[PDB]
Amino acid sequence: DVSGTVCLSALPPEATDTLNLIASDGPFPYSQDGVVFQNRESVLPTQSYGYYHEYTVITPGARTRGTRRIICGEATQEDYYTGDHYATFSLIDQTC
Ligand SMILES: Nc1nc2c(ncn2[C@@H]2O[C@H](CO)[C@@H](OP(=O)(O)O)[C@H]2O)c(=O)[nH]1
Repeated sequence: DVSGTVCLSALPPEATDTLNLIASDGPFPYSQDGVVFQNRESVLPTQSYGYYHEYTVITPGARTRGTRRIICGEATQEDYYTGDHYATFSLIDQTC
């Protein structure tokens, strides 16, 4: 299940960067950006395979891709943020 809606302005600024890359269709800093997210644990709504895709949210100072990600769904404005490597998700509201 989804934890709630969070305004874009309330998330780290790198979340804004990723959504900009997603709109311009990259390019992305990681070759893994844009792969399918399987939703294997059923935290998000059930959808066909390939409905969700994962993009990194850069963690300042990390050597690794860290724990932040943006999950997009195929619907208009459906984008979820996770800060704990897919444990919890919040829907992103780009209007605030
Ligand atoms: N927990 C979890 N990870 C998933 C699922 N689908 C893809 N992934 C993860 O998404 C990433 C891209 O496939 C990988 O982790 P990563 O973000 O640590 O590399 C892989 O583990 C899923 O349904 N659940």
